[PDB]
Amino acid sequence: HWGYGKHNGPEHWHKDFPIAKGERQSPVDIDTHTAKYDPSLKPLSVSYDQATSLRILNNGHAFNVEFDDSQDKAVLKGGPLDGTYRLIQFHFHWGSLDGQGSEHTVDKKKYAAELHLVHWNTKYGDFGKAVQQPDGLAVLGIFLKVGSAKPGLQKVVDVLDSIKTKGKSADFTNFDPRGLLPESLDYWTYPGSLTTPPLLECVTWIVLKEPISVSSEQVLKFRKLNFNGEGEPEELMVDNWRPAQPLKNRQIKASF
Ligand SMILES: NS(=O)(=O)c1cc(C(=O)O)c(NCc2ccco2)cc1Cl
Ligand SMILES: [Zn+2]
Ligand SMILES: [Zn+2]
Repeated sequence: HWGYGKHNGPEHWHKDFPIAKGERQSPVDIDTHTAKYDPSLKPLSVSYDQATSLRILNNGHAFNVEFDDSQDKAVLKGGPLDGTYRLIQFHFHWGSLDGQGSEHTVDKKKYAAELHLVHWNTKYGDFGKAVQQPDGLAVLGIFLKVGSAKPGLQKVVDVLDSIKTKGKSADFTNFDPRGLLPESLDYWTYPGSLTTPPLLECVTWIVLKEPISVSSEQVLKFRKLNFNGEGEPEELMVDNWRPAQPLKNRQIKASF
């Protein structure tokens, strides 16, 4: 029954998922003065032109926009990655106030939200197999700050009213995730983990430097979602972020 409350929040996860205190947990704070430029990183390739969204789901901790990954449509390659990774879903983490909500931080700065585009390494054949490997996933993370609206986000925020509570889903076809990317693909990268249980240490993190801006009204509608299921007392879905974890031996590399 893990979650983000006082009794089931991130300081409790280790009891059911002892890897929470592992050697390569996420998220982390990105200290921009310790991260080193790595000229050996290859150019990053985000190929989302043929992405096919299917559905949007409130899963009790966030909402997933899910993609048909049965073929090689929307893929992420290059940068630190070896091979091809297929997009399977994206989701966000956000706070109750604009001063918090991201998972990664940048010189301890917290953004209002953070977008995660989750991809799995097609050499392992399916997602389930990929999450048994130290290079099975790649997550593209993008910070959200509040300012001007992101037009590319409005189809997402407008469907949220139809998936208010845990377990609800809605059809969500033809959504183009290219509409959520910033201008620059400059990034930081490090090896890490899922930020939610089961916290598997299977992820190459690629965190973009440039945030996207969304409006106060768009993030306010994120905060109207519910953690609870239908007819249950209302628990607003806010602060669904894990705080920064110990970097341990790892090295954060910059692509710029
Ligand atoms: N927050 S996150 O981007 O680290 C993340 C978050 C989630 C999530 O479900 O919140 C998730 N679900 C799929 C899954 C199940 C086991 C391994 O990956 C995958 C990822 Cl990578
Ligand atoms: Zn959940
Ligand atoms: Zn996430």
